[PDB]
Amino acid sequence: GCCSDVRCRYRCR
Repeated sequence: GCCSDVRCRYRCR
């Protein structure tokens, strides 16, 4: 649940 904030792209992978 990281890309859901448009700020966590790195860990999003």
